[PDB]
Order: sequence, then structure tokens, then C-alpha cells
Amino acid sequence: NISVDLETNYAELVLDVGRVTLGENSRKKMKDCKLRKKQNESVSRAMCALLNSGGGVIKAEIENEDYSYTKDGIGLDLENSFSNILLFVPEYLDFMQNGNYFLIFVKSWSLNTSGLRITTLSSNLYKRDITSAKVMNATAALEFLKDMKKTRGRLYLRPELLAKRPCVDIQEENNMKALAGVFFDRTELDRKEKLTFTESTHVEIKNFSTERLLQRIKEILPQYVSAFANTDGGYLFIGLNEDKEIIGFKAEMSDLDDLEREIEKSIRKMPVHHFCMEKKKINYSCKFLGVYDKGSLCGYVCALRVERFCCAVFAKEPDSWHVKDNRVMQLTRKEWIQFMVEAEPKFSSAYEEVISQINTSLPAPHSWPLLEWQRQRHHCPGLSGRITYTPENLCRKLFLQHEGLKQLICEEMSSVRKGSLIFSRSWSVDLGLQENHKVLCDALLISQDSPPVLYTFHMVQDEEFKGYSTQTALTLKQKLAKIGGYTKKVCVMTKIFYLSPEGMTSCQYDLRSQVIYPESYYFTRRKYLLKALFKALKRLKSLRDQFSFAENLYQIIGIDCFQKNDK
Amino acid sequence: NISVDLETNYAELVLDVGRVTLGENSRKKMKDCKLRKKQNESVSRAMCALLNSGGGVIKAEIENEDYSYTKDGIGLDLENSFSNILLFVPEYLDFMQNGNYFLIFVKSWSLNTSGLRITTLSSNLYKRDITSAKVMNATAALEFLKDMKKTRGRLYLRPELLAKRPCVDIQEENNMKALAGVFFDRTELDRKEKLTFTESTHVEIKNFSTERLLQRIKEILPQYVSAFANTDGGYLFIGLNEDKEIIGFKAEMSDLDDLEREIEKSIRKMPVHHFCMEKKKINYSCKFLGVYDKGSLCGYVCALRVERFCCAVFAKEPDSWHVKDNRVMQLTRKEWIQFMVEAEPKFSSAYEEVISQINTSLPAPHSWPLLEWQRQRHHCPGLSGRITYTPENLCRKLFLQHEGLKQLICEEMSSVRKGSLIFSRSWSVDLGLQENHKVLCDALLISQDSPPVLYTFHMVQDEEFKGYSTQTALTLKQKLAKIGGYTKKVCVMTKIFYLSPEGMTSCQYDLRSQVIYPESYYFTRRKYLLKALFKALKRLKSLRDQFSFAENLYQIIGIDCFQKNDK
Amino acid sequence: KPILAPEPLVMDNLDSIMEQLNTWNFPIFDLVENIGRKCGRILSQVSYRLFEDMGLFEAFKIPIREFMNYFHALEIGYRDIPYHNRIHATDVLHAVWYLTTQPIPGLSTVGYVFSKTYNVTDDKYGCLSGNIPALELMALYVAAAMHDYDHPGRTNAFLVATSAPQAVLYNDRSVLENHHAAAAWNLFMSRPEYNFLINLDHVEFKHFRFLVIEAILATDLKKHFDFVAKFNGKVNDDVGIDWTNENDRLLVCQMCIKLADINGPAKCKELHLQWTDGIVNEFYEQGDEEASLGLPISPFMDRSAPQLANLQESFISHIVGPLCNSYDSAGLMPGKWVEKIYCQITQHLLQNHKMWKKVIEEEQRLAGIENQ
Amino acid sequence: KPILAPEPLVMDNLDSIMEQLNTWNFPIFDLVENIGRKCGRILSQVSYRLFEDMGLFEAFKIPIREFMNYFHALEIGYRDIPYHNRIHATDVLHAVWYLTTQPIPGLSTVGYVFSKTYNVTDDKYGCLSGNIPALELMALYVAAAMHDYDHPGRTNAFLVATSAPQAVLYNDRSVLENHHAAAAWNLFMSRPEYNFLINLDHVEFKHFRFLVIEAILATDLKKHFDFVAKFNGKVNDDVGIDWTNENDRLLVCQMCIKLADINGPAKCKELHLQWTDGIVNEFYEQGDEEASLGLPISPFMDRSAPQLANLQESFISHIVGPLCNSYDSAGLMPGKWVEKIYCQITQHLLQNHKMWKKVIEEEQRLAGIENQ
Ligand SMILES: [C][C]N([C][C])C1=[C][C]=C(C2=N[N]C(=O)[C][C]2[C])[C]=C1N([O])=O
Ligand SMILES: [C][C]N([C][C])C1=[C][C]=C(C2=N[N]C(=O)[C][C]2[C])[C]=C1N([O])=O
Ligand SMILES: [Mg+2]
Ligand SMILES: [Mg+2]
Ligand SMILES: [Mg+2]
Ligand SMILES: [Mg+2]
Ligand SMILES: [Zn+2]
Ligand SMILES: [Zn+2]
Repeated sequence: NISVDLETNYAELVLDVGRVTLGENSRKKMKDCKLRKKQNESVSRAMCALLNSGGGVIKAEIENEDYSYTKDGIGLDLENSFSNILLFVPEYLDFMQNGNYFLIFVKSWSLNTSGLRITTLSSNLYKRDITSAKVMNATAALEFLKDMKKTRGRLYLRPELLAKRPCVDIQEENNMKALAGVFFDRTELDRKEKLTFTESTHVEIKNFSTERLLQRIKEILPQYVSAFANTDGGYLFIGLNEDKEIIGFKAEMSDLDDLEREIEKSIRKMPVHHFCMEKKKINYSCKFLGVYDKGSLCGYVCALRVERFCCAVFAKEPDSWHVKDNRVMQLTRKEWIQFMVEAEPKFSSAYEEVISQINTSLPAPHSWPLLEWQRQRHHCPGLSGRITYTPENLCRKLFLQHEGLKQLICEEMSSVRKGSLIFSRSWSVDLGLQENHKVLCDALLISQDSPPVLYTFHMVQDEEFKGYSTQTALTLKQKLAKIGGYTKKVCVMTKIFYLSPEGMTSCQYDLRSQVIYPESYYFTRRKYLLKALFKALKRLKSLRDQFSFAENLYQIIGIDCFQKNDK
Repeated sequence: NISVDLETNYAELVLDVGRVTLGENSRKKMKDCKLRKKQNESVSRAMCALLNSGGGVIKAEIENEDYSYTKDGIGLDLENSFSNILLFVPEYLDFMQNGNYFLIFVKSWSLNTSGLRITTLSSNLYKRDITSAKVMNATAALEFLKDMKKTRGRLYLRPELLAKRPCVDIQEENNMKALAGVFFDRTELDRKEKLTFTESTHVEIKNFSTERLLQRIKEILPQYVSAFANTDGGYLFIGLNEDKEIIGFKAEMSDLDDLEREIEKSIRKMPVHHFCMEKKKINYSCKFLGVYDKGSLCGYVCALRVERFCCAVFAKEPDSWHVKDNRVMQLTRKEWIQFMVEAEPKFSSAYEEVISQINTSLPAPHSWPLLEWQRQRHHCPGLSGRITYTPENLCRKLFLQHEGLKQLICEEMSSVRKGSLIFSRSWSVDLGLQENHKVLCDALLISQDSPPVLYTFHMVQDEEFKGYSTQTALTLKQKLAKIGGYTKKVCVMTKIFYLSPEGMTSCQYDLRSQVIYPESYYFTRRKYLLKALFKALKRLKSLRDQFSFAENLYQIIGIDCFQKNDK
Repeated sequence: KPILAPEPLVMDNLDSIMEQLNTWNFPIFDLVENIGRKCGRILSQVSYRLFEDMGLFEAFKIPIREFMNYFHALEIGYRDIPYHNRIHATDVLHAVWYLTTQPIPGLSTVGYVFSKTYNVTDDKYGCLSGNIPALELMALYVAAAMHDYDHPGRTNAFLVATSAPQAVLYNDRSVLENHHAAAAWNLFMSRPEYNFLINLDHVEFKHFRFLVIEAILATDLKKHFDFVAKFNGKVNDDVGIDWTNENDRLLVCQMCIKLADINGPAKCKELHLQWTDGIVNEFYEQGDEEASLGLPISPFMDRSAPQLANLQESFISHIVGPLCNSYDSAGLMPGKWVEKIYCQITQHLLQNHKMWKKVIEEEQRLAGIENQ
Repeated sequence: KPILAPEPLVMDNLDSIMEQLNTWNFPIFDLVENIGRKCGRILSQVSYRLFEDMGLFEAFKIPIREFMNYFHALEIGYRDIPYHNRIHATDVLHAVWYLTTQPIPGLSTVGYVFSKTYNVTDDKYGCLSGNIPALELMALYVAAAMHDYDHPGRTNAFLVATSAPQAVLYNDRSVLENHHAAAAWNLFMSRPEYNFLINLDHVEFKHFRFLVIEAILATDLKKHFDFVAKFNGKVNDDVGIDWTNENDRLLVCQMCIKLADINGPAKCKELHLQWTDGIVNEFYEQGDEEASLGLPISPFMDRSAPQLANLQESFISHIVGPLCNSYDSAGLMPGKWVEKIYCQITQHLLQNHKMWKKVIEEEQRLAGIENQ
């Protein structure tokens, strides 16, 4: 299937979708449609999962031998699936061939004007247009479900009265729904007679020149029961032809009871969801009519009647995915709609607003940012004031002891125009994770260019700590988007330093010269990463001392705490 | 073309789209594609215009002789066009055949979760997917334009630095954009040689085995200049084939001059729109390369280079319509963008909120509505307290004089379970219209069922006033949706009464038994029509005395006025 | 010298009537004449029971001698006027003890104190005293005892328009509610024998004094629709009442005391009728002083052309009506299941509203037949 | 008996110095010693010029005898303290006359009064006095004269924590700003010879008194980020400043006086340095009275361990910085075109901010070398 590749030195979720052919001309002349469909759906499930849980990278072994991607492209059946999930492809996907692999670097799905919170391969909520049943796309299923939730159900207008209208010969869609209502109650049908009505938003007609007809109803029926139930209800007549000449199918007795069992079987398997107090079921009724030619039974005709529902009705579960811990799963029907119906909190108190309102950055200086303040303005003796050592008390005690640490930190921040590193006794518990005690401390350098680095210091000559730092860089990358709201592309690099007494050297690991990324991942914004880092720490309830904004002045003027439900 | 039918007794905008064939089997076997396309586009322009300006009805003369609609349906090309403009068709369209005409009753487009304010047949803003140029749909062009407006332009990342990445043989999309960058500057092309690159999001390749090639470039080029300019820019090479074997076209000199003139002609005709300070132009550059076989010139190859833009670039004007006064027009490019970029005001002061939050109406009585109050609780001697004669001072003075008026108004409200009629010296000036002085007064009955009626009283035995009352009923139906926010279907009926001295009779006109509507237009909600009527009058600044909520109690408490920028 | 206390702290003549105190239609006017009305010590006596009932005399170690010393000094400050006197303060104290310590059908309970009786056996019957710590409720009970203290007898609009010294002092912004909280707190810190809050911290007494002031200021009616709009914005679209939040627990006590302040037309027809003659008897006094100055007499404040029914029908539909709808859509009104939910408080509001619509109908119809 | 006036109304010794009054760096401290500082009549003298300049003495028919009678009684109420005295009131009066009657590059003008000089010739140079009627500006000028009246010398946090009688009176909510507006308005209505607003209606004097109180209460710093957040929400996403709206014209005068109240670190380095020794000289006094009671001395209010530079660098980056960014992103700061736009006020803020960062660097670096 699709397994989380845990044998890679990327600080990201890597999915191994198996082997995949590639190229426009290679996918075209591929003489196996059932394979080419299964490969396309496997790269679409992976791309949907990574969009919903942070970001990641999809790794697919090239199947055809001589693939180049610089004279072969990707393919056309793949490009369509990419472009149906994402409005703008270049804002989310980057393609790169790395030797014997094809990699796709997926950004994280971010809240936009459309109001969607998660991506879906298919809602599987069908609707009924004038004559055809189609599937609700993402923005239709969002607006169909937000109304049902609002009115705690669905408002139908059961026949309290026939409207007193003038008397004039007029033809409407109730004329077809009326004629079919009497065709339904007909006890017998003459073979090769004429229909007084055609198909509309309340009537469907199926020919189905099939010998089995049961392996066909098994897969085409639940999308028509869903169409009718989701809009106004209707009828479905099986056993006609295209010329509106009633024929029926050559069905012997002892098979209609199986059919009625299969029909009632498939219809009781369809998922549903109620926004109302009671919990009804999909009301309906089947029926079989004879098509006696003149005195002999020529066949049969199955008439199905689906009444309008009160809430949603799925043809299958919502086809939306996500990766939970490993082994990417499918969003259950209770979680899927909870993304499509509910909002985010969005507190953003009045003090918090001006902490981020500085970030307008029109074409002008617009100085005085509040997320880059500090009382102590003297570290790194040979320098100007361009790095903010943030906690200012953990960054002081850590420098008193560990005599090699301070000179290593200053020798490291030499090549940075302007940044801010944020120490911590452990950056793993700050992100809601398990802590290991062999790690001395941590840091997080957020500079202008050179994407965020995560220094992991420690003084133990036994381990390597590649698993601690890499897993913490991964978790920090997903919270910066899924929680902090950062809407661009990020990668979190990593450095591991050994810090035995009497010496500050032996960089045990440097992840930057170990993994290659696309071009756009190496440039950040550094004012939206501080904003994003602020909100992620706040949502995790780990905001203690980063982002100083010292409150000796606030206390003189009685201004209150930053933000919480604690005063 | 499409003309506003001003010879109908409907209180609505009627468009006469001309003659139109109808039926599934009739449209299918129609042996004129250019006609069937022109008829479909004419019913789509009309349906888009009515969605944007209130509602209306489209009237189309049946072209085929024998048509039924109860055994012939509508079509399939028509049904698709309806379903592309509207998410849910049955919430907006009602179909009805009335003798020798086919009528479509269009609801008014209303603000929904999608955030769209107007409907569009085509944005004509193309974008570039991985290999193909496609058109931005409604929700893509909304999110593409709202970002450009937010940043006052478009943020590009011009090569301030090449990212310091590891040294590993890696293939990316810049490899194709780089190879094409050197194919572009090539001075000569060997005939039938290979390309080192394929087409991607920066490169397009066109065969164009055409004799003219100029009537073809005229209509396919501006959608590729728009694709590239709207995303990252790219190259376009004309004169190759599908096997990547450079061929060129057999073009003689002095035609490349005309071509370069036509290319620069069509590209300077494309519309644009800037959200930035400066107003640049579409930067680009054309070029022609020889395809000398070995020592002879075999043809030519046109290379086009489009650089990334700072703002939007249209292939044509936005294909969105609206009916201004009559003779439905097309929304200009400045009006179209102001709908897709800006919001509505939405003031809704604290007092105004509780006037509307009463309307939650859960499955419980939930009494005490504030839009149905009145001091005087005694009119219509034989009755209970179920009608609110709203102005309460215009309703009193009008009843003192006009001795026949009071008994007529009470004999008229006999058959109403619960409603509220709102008098006025003239309901035309209240809706921002021209007044005529021959009309004594007006009224507006808003009952539970029986959609809103507009009584027009007058005592002059010379006129008929069918044009005054009908035009005022029309303007009231559009303001209720476009301004009041009423999100269901409405028709405004009309009655005209003669009120000579000594007599209350002679109903000159009764529009209810003159026009037939669909079934759903005869049932209103009456709590959202008062809410809708409240906001329409407020936006028009005509809210004076309707909706009493007397302020003798408010003055004792000290509470202020209802709402305005007047205190 | 100062007002200290009556010699026997807790009297017992008024027994067998404090027992029927767990009922919404508490016969307040019968407990008045029961007590010697010459002096007036109802507020200190009704307060000792409701505090003994809840169990706050032990959870905070409140010395009873200093407690009764204060509340007796409190009631002497309440002037002798028709409506805003020491009886109205006891009715608003009882009404908040009821609303917070009675079974609410469908309330999810979570330092707390429950009522003495409460008959706690169900899981669908929660009470507000189990969703709010005892500190926030003792503040809400002390904020209700002193919320009309030293009332001049006039309304805010009168003090503002006539430029009274209390209006120039508080800048025409809650001229009365600022006065009740200031003049009552200023009397508390005056003497040392009033400090019944002696066994409290410094951070508690700061949070206590904050909640007491924020409740006495929510009983202003000029800010009525601001609260009712805010409360519906947190029960309609939000996640509901978040009983772990401290701003949400505050907004629920600011509505609980707002509703208890105006609770006249939600009691029996005999009780609601007595109060209504009280308030208009206060208005007519203001019309007297308002006509002896040259100012046009206010609406409803003319004892020669009274409109007692017009006033009460505008009040119930405009002010008290939409307030109980908000307090009921949030699922906080105490009622009882129907084997669907019965509400005694909302029923008196509906009955009393219809009672005044008859009086207005028969008064316009009758008046119309006379004047032709 | 009452303070009435000095005998010669408008003195003239202080001429040739009121002429250089249309400049942002008005030499206020030289006009002080110029006037006989034994008594102090600067506020009444600087007020008569700015009112004569605007032309409000005729647009409202303000009797000059009663005008000077009031403002002289006003300045005598301003206590004799280091910072919040009658000189600070003249600086905040002048700063609002400047901000509202000087050319703003790119302002779309629409009863109005423009400054006496104004040299009105351009169409890109609008002034705020042409977007706000004269009534809203005379309220904004009288609200600035009396906005620190009768200042006790302590801050709100001190009055609240020590339970001062002014804090129990106003319920710990804007204890000082409520006092300045009340004690100043109460002195106005005291005598009849102060009523210089005699030729006004009843509805004008009600709207005038409302705007005056709503401006004196916006100079509270505890509500700083509430205003700055509200002002950016109406210039960032809204339709801009809607000069036909009356709530938007109010919010622009509530920022204009907020910025003029804290305008020290936006003048020349000599002027800003004199004020800064003023304010900390006030803080040290509060630390004295705060240590003689047992309370821990507040930050920055310890005259033995002064941190004058730490305080001024936190103030400019936290309070005055983000306020001028908001008042500048809305395109209201008076400046000049560069043949792109020059801002004298914003430049002094940048220069002065860098001046204190040197003093902090050389004080930490030097201190670090001593303590190893
Ligand atoms: C001015 C006070 N007023 C508001 C309009 C008022 C009127 C009537 C009653 C009132 N009416 N009916 C009763 O039964 C007793 C009280 C609640 C109370 C108030 N009030 O705010 O206190
Ligand atoms: C408590 C008053 N305080 C706020 C922190 C304050 C400090 C400093 C100055 C100040 N600093 N520097 C100067 O040049 C003069 C004034 C504006 C003014 C105030 N204030 O609010 O009035
Ligand atoms: Mg009160
Ligand atoms: Mg009260
Ligand atoms: Mg002050
Ligand atoms: Mg000041
Ligand atoms: Zn249901
Ligand atoms: Zn541009």
C-alpha cells in the first residue's frame, strides 16, 4: 500500500508509493489500464494525505528503465489528478528526479478564501442536476453541509396546501413526477407501449442490457439513491430502452427476491449523517411489474422509489485521507464533516493584534517590531545588535555553565544578517512530545534566508541523536503550518553538536549537506515565521518566555497579561 | 440580441431570447452546430444577467413545431450550461411551458459560503497547470485576485541569490526552463534535430500544420500569453511536431513581418489590471529562427517569450453580464473586479442585532418579536389582534379622511391568519424612483402565505396605473434580494383600487389572476421578509416610521437612536 | 457611634416562613410585616439564611458578628422610597440564590458549594453553583445585596439632564451604578468591625472586589442590548458556555443578576402587581419634582394622566422579554421535565404579558366608543 | 472671592515668541521664564492665541472676558509637580493645534475653520481642520487644556493598589482620567462668570460636553492597544477614514489627542531631554512615598538605582512607536513632499530612539567589563 518511509534522512514525512511509470509518451502507450489506474490513485491518496497533515515528500521508484523528466515530463493522467485537488499547482507541488527515484514535495494545505479546511479526493455526496446525477465538488459539499448544520436539519414543505393558481394549461416538472407516480402504482405494463413522460430531476430511466444486471446494480445504484435522497427524491425505472419503449429484462422468478434482497442490502449499507434530533433511515420502496405481451409474461421491470431525506446521504464514505502516526489512514465520516462544518477559534485579543499588526510592511520602513525585543543587548562581543537571544534567563544560565557553549553560539551566528535564536531546555516537550534527558539544550535560529535550523547540543560520547533531532524537526515543521498558520514552504534543517568539557567542536551531524530540496525551500520570510511560531506555541500552551516584551513598563501603567483565560 | 420584453404583465424582468429549439432528441439531431451553439450561448447570457440583477424570467419561443416538455425534456447542452453557472440548479431555476413559449424563472444570486458576489460565464483569466493552460473558474479567480489585492501587487523572488545546495545530479523544472533559454538565443536550427527538453509549466510547443497560421494564432495565442504571464512566465515555440522533431513552417520572408505585427497587435489588445503603484505593460519578445536543412532554408520557427507579470492579465474581458435599465449589458472590467475583490459593509449595530437574533426560531414558540410591535392595538372592529398597521400616524390620518378606505382595508384583511401591512404616501420614492401625484397612497401586505401584495389606491377616473404599480412591484422584488438579503424566491403581486368619494370598490386591476408562477413562488416566510424589508429600507435611507418599536420607554431608560452616523 | 448591629444576631420570630424560601414566588411582603417594619432588618436576616444555606460561612471563615454588623449597616443606607428600597434588595438577592442553586434540566456540572437541600440524585439536573466556584458566587450574592444602595429615587436620565452633582461627578456615565458600588464599598472599608472578609488573601480580595463591581455595573439598563447581544453571540455560534473560561463565567453572572434585577413580571400576578404600583409610585414622585422645575414631564411619569398598562407592556416585550429568551436559549433557566420541559419562570412572563394586553384593548376600545 | 482673572487680559511682553508657534519644536521652556513664573499664566495666554488664530472667537461668539476668566481658573488648579503641571497642559494643547492645522501631504478636504496662516494654495495639501467641523475641534482644544487637571502626582496603579479615596470613588476604572474631567467640568459650572459657552444651543452643549469627556478619557494608557488596534482596523481593511461619519471623526480626535499627550520623544533632543527629567523626577517622588509605606518600590521609580535609559527605550518601542506607525499608515501625519515624503515628527522619533540604544549599550558593555 502506502507506507511511511522511516529509513530516510529527510526531516519530513516521506511516503513510498511503490513503483510508478513516468513520462507523457510512456504512460500513454502503457498496455495495462487497470495498472495505470491503480498507480494514479496511489499517487493521489499520498498527495491528499500529505496535504492534510503538514507537508512531506512522495517517493516513487521509476518503473520504466530510461526516464529523464527533462525530455519526458510527468504524464497527463497524473497531471489531471494533481490539478483537481489543488487550484494552483505551482504553489503546492515541486517535482524532482533524484537518480532512481521521483520525488514530489507537497506543501501543506492552508486556509484560504474558499473556506475549506481539508482536501478531499471525492466527497461522494451526489446531487441531482436537471437530468444527471453528479458528485458534489469540494465547494458544493461545503455549502450543502453548512446549511444543513445551520437549520439543524433540512426544511421541506410537505403539502400543507396546493397554491391557488389560475386555471391555464401549463406544463411543469411536477407533471413528470405526477405521471411517474401513476406508472409506479400500475399493476401491469403492456409490452412495447409508450411512456407519457421523460426523465427529469425526479425521474431516472435505465436500459441495462446486461445478462447479470446484479453486478451492475451493485455499483451504479447507490449513486442514484444518493442523488434523489439529497434533492427532492424521485423514481428510478429499470427495464426500458432509449426510445421510451417499455421492454423489461428477461428475469425468471426466484431472482427478483434475490434482487430485492440485493437492492435492500446495498441501500442499508450506504452511510448517512444526521444534523437533526431524530435519526431516521432512508425511506423507500421497491416494486416489480409484469410486461405481459398479450397473454404471456415477456419479462419484468423494477421500479424504485426514493423519498427526500432530512440530512446527508453518502454513496460511500468521504474519500479523504491523512497520516495519523504512520501507515496513512482514511478520515472517518465523523471527522470529515467536522472539518467541513466547524470553524477555527480565532481569539486574537487586542494586545495580540498589535503584536502582529506590525507585519503589514508596506513599501516603507515601518519600524518597531514587537516580536524582536530584548532587555539584554550585549552578547557576542564582536558584533552589532542583530541577534535576539530570546529567553534571556535560560540563555544566561546556560552560558554561565558550559563555558564552551557561549563561544560556539557566537562563532555560529557570525554569518547571519539578522535573526533570532530561541533556546530551550528541550524543544521536544515544547511541541508536545517525549523528552530524552541526554540532550543538554536546544535552539532554533530563524534568520532572513537560510531556513530555520534546530541546534541540538549534548555531552555524551555514546549516541548520535539523529532520531531525536530529526523527529523534533519534523514535528516543528508541521505545527508551523497546521497550527501557526504559515502559508509558504518550509524545511527545518538540523545540526547536532557534541559539548564535552574543554572544547566546543565535533559537529556530529549536519543535515543541510545531506539532503537536497527544491529551490524555493531555501528562502523564508522571518516575520511570518515569528508570527507562526508565536501562535503555535500559544495553541500548544507552551508560551512562557520566548518573545520577551518585558512587563516592567506594563506594570507601571496597569496593563494586564498577554493573553489567557486566567484573568 | 437579448431585449427586455416590456409588453408583459409580469412584475419582473422578462428577457426575450428569441426562438429556441427544445428537447433532448430535438437538440441532438439538430443539423446546425453553429446555430445550436448560438442559441445555447444566448440562453446562458440571459440566465447570467438575471442572476446578477434581482431575478426574472426568460421567455423563449419554441422553434420546433411539436414540443411537450412532459415527454421531451429540455436538452443536454442547455442542462450543462445551467449547471456550470449554478451549484444547485433546483434552488434557482424553474421550468414551465406556457402554450407557445418556454419560461425559466431565475432566482436572484445571493451571498453564500463561497464568498462570490456575482456570477460569471467565464473569468477569461487563464492559468498554467503542469502542461496545459486552463481558465480560472469562479472560486479560483476569486482567490487569485484577493491575494493580489492584499499585497498591492504580486511578490516575486527575483534571483537575489542561488541557493547553496549540495552537489548532486538532480533534475528539476528549471532544467527545462534553462534548456529552452538557450534554444531561444540560438541563431539557427538544424532541420530535423532533437529537442533536449519537453513541455512543462514554463514551455509550450505547438505544431500548427496550418496553411494560414495567422487566423489560428489570432485566436489561440492570447490564452497562452495569459497563462504564462499569470504564472511564472515561460516560452512558446511554434513550428515543431509531436515527436519533438524540429520542422518549422514553410513561410516566406515579408510574412514574418506581418506575423510579428499581428503577434504584437493581439498582445497589446489583451486587457490587464494593476493592483500596484506603477502601471507596467506585458513585457515579452518575439523571434524567428531558420531551419536550414544543410545549406538551404527549409522554413522558419517562431519563438515567443512571455515574462511573469505583476498583476492580472485577461485573454478577453470578463464574460459577466447584467441588465442596467433595459438592453442587458456586459460588466466592464472595472466593475467586475470590484465585485470579486471587495466586501459588503455589514454594520449591524448591537440594537439592530437583537432585532434580527429574535429570528432564530428553534423548534419552540420563542415569542416577543420586535419587528411586529405597535401601540395602537385596535383597528378592524371585528377581529383579534393579528394585523399590525405599521406607521401608526400615516395609517391614522389616512383613515380620518377617505371614509371608504378604512372599511375597504379591513374587509380586505379578513382572510389573513397573521400579517402586517405598511402604508406609505408613495412606495415608489421609498425605493428611489419617480413619483406620480395621482396615486393617493400605497400599502404592502406581508402575510404568512400569499406572497407580498402591493395595493395602489387612487381616485381618478381617467388612468389605469398599470405601469406605476407594476414598475414599483418590480423594483421592490429586486431590492428585497439584492439589498435586503432575502435568500428565497419572491414574487410581488399587485392590486389597484378606485377610491372616488362615496365608494370603496372598483378593483381596477388584480395581477394575481393574470399571471401564472411556479409552485414554490406562492409561499414566503414572513419573518425574513420583514428582516429583508428592514435592511432594504435602511440601505436606501428610507427607514422613518415603519417597524414602530416606540421610544417612549427607551427615552426613560436613556437608550439612544436605532442606527445612523448621526450620533 | 457607628451602626453596629442589633443585639440578638439571628432572630427566630420569622421562622416557618424562611422555610418556604426555596420557591420562586417567595412571599416577600408577608415576611416584611412579619418583621417589625418600624426599623427594618430584612436584608440582614434573609442574607444570613442564604449564606448559611450555601455553606459560605465555613468555606471562607466569615465571622458572623462582623458579617451581620455590615449588612445591618447596609440596609440602613437604602433610602425609604417606594421601589428602590431595602425590600427590593432582598428580592434581588433571593432571585439570584434561586437561579444559581436550583435544578436546571440538562446542565453538565464539573472550591465549590452546592445548596443545602438540592436533593442531588440525577445526572441531567445540574445547578449553576456546581459550574462556578464559591468565590464568584459570594461576590454575586454580596453584589446583589448592595446594588441599589443609597438610591436617590430618580433615574439616570433625570440626574444627567438636570446636571445633578452625582452626574457631574461620574461624568454622565452610569451615574447611579457607579454611586451604589462606590458608596457601598466606601462604607465597608470605613470601620474595622465591618471587615467580614478577613480570612482572604490579597489576590482573592482583589478578584472578589473586581467581580462585585462588575456585577453592580451590569444592572444598568442603558447597556441592556449590549449584554443581550454579547450573550447570544456566545451561545448561538460559539462552542457554547465554556465553564472553564473565566470571561464566560463572568458573563453568566452578569446576566444572572441582570435578570434578577428586573424580575417583577415573572412572578405571580399578585406579587408582580405590588411591585408595579411601587415603581410607578416612584415615577410620579419624579414627575412632581420634574414639573416644579420647568422641565417637561417624562413619559409615564404623570400622576394625573397615568399609563400604568402602556408602560408594563412596553417593558415586557422590549426589555424583559428578549432577556429571558436569551437566558432560555442558552439552557440555563430552572424548570422541570414533562414525562417536554416545564418552565415556571417563563410561564408567568407569558401570562402577565397577556394580562396587560387585555387592559390596553379594553382601554382603547372603550375610549374609542366615547370619543367617537 | 473666586479666581476671576488678571487685570490686563492679553499680555504682550510675550510677543515675538508666540510668532514662532507654528513650528513643531516650540520653545515652550523659553516662554515659561519669559512670563513671570512666580504666578503662572501660560495656559491662558497660549490658549488665547490658538483660539484667536483658528477663528473660534467669532464662529461661536465666545465672550473673551469669561473665556480668560475660566482658563486662568483652570491653570491654578493644575498642581505644582515636576511633570503633570500647567506647562504639560500647554504642550499638549499646542501639539493638537499643530496636528490639526498644518499641511498634510495627500489629504482630501471636503461650519469649518482653517488656521489663520495655512497658506492655502495646493490641492494635495489638506489639513484636518477642513475635515472636522469647528465644534469638534473646540471640544478637542478645550479637552486638551483640561486633561491632567488637579493631578495628584501618582499613577493609576498607585492609587488603585494603595486604595486611595479617588480609587474607591471611581471603582478602580480610569481613576485619574475620570477625576480630571469631573473636577474640571465641576469648576466650569461652579460660577456664572466662567460660562464662556453661553451662545450655544442645548443640543450643541450636550454634544460638546460629550466630545470633551470622550477625549479626556482617551488619554488613559491602560486602554492604549485597544485604541491602536481599533484605529488600524479602520485604515487597513475598511474603506478608510470616512470623514462624513461621526464615529470616524471621533476616533481620529481620540488618536490625535493620544499622540499629543505622549509627544515627548518626538521633539528635538533638547526638548525631549527636559521632559524626561521631568517624568522621572515625578516617579522618584512616588518611590519615596511608596517606600515609606512598606510597598515594594515600583520599577523605574527608585532614585538610588535609576534606569532612566531603560525606561525611555521601552516606552518608545512599546508605546510611542506603534502609535505613530498607526497614525502614519493612515496618512495623517503632517510632513512635506520631497521633489518621497518628509516627516519631521517621525524623524525625531527615530533619532531619539537610537540615542537611548547607545546609552544602554555603553552602560551594559562598560558594566560587563567591571563585573567580569
Ligand atoms: C427606569 C426604570 N425602569 C425601566 C423602564 C423600570 C420600569 C419598570 C420596572 C418594573 N416593572 N414591573 C414590575 O413588576 C417591577 C419592576 C421590575 C422596573 C424598572 N427598573 O429598571 O428597575
Ligand atoms: C506612568 C506614566 N508613563 C507611562 C509609562 C510615562 C512615562 C514617560 C513619559 C515621557 N517620557 N519621555 C518624555 O520625553 C516625556 C514623557 C512623554 C510619559 C508618561 N506618561 O504616560 O505621561
Ligand atoms: Mg439600579
Ligand atoms: Mg435593582
Ligand atoms: Mg493624564
Ligand atoms: Mg497629559
Ligand atoms: Zn436526519
Ligand atoms: Zn501591475
